[PDB]
Amino acid sequence: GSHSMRYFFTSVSRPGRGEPRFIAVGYVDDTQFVRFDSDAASQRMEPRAPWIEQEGPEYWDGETRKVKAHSQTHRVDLGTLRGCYNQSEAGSHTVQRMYGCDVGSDWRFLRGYHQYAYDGKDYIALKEDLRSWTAADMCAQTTKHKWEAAHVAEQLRAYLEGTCVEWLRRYLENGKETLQRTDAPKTHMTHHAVSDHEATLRCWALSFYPAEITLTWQRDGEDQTQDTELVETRPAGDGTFQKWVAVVVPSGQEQRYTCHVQHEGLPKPLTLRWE
Amino acid sequence: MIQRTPKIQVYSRHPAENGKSNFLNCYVSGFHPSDIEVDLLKNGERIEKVEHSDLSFSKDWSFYLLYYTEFTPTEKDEYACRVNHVTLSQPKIVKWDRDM
Ligand code: NA
Repeated sequence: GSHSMRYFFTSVSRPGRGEPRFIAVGYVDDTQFVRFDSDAASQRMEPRAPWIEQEGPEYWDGETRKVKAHSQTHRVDLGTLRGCYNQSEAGSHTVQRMYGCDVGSDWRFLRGYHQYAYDGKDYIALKEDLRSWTAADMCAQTTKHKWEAAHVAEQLRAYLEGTCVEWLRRYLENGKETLQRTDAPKTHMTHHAVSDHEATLRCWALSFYPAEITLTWQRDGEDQTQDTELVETRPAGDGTFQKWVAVVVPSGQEQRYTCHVQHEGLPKPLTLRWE
Repeated sequence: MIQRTPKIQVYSRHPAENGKSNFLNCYVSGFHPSDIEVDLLKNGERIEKVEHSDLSFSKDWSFYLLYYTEFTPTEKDEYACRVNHVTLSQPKIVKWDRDM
């Protein structure tokens, strides 16, 4: 099927408490494979998946040089941004950057992403065409003028259509036991009496990969999304995912309630019943 | 400034069996800014060996971290996760409930 590679950078000012923090991580699909932490002793991009460990010293040297250079530009961006928003020198601020590529089933380029947030809000993003910029606020519009004049988007497009996809393809083959795998969810439902008069019904999906899943409850065939507590899909720690959905129902109506599961490892959507 | 409250889940990797070594997870997601304190607790005391994932974030820019450690569920030991963040007036303690 389709695959993706994404890099995530987080840059945080801490005035009076040293230079900004810079953390970088790399993912293929829902599997992390690299990190860099500017506060860590090693000062190296480090492996975080067994299949990247085999990369030679030119790779680790190259990636360390590149991520450090990114940390330095982000350091200076925190200044630009503070100045533009007229913010105090004392406060902590956060820049975030995400970028990467999607390929289809044929492993060919499908889409690219290159986007930035400041203090948890969109700042500037490269559009799907990889030529033009979305910039909401005035500060980001200033950035866009500078990046349009400097032809910044053409350099980013080259990485995203070429290099990003080349490396993704390599990783899919080297990490094929991990990344070309589907672990179908093991499903069940639990019941727990909250009192004499109502019960918590919880529908579980466990030990699945990839993370994408849908879990819904129906009452006599009506979706109960408004009344459902859906937790965020969460890591088991072993490279699989977990999720649950819960409804509180009147004691005795359990058989009116069905759970519905869709995951790529299922041949068909599954229905669990109190049956 | 934007602030978003951490969503806290405390859970085991595997279905718990008393006396059988397992992995305790505290997964905190949906939060902003990135500074956060997460501790796994046994009978109210911080577990010193705890590891965490590298800081990452979702499409909506909110952060997520996994804190984890080996543990052995028992009848009488009480496990929990304590989280503190700018959005919280005092640390929040979520008790591990194996019967969910
Ligand atoms: Na707080």
